[PDB]
Amino acid sequence: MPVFHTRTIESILEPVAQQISHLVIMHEEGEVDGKAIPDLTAPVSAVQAAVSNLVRVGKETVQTTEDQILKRDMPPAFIKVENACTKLVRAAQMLQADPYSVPARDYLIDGSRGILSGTSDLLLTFDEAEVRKIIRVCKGILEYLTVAEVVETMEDLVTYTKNLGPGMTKMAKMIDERQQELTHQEHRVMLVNSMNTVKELLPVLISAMKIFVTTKNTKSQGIEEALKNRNFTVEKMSAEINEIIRVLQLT
Amino acid sequence: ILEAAKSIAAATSALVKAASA
Repeated sequence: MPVFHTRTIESILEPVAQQISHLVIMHEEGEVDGKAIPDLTAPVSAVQAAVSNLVRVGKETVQTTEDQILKRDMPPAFIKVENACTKLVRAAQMLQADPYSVPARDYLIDGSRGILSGTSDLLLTFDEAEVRKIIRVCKGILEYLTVAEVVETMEDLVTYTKNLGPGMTKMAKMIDERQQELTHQEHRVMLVNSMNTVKELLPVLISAMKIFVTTKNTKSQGIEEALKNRNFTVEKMSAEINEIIRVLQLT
Repeated sequence: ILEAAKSIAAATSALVKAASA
């Protein structure tokens, strides 16, 4: 009912959601009563085999992930899909005995929706875990910006810069590809804008830090001024990174 | 789960195609 929130999810489930709607258009909403559905044992046994596989691949993920939220949230989706499968199977049987069975049609619709819905939940949960990984990179840059305060040597500054360079570059790549995958254009705009702002402030931060280190070890002058520009750049960067974290979590 | 989910989608769409054949 909502737009699938990534392009991958949309290309997987969008075909299925449409087919389900076409099935409903007939049969249910009071319309094509008394039609006659053929034997569905074949196509249901194939869904059943795909359900098995999905649950296989999923239970390997669960016992293998570090993500504790993932570990908890996947199992319910497995239940929803197996339970929806169980109706599809009862529908195959019911239609074998009566091609005109109306409970068989209701089960078939409910079942199909349950497969869609449970597979949607399984993919969302998985996606959420991928997003938390990007948020891990973001919070580590945030933590590290907190430590710009304690840099006072040129040697400190160059270590700070060596360790910050990879973090920023990994983040930039992650947000770039994430943004591409999104299906809400306004969410891409925010991530690109916030990111572009962080990127452009990075060299300003380093220049601000050079300035503060240099004014400090020339042993006096406008140190209070150099201090509040470095601080502003860190508050402004941390603000954007936080905005990035918030917007990544939208769906 | 991407290949697992593609396969369940392909299987379900095909089921749902055979229920209007």
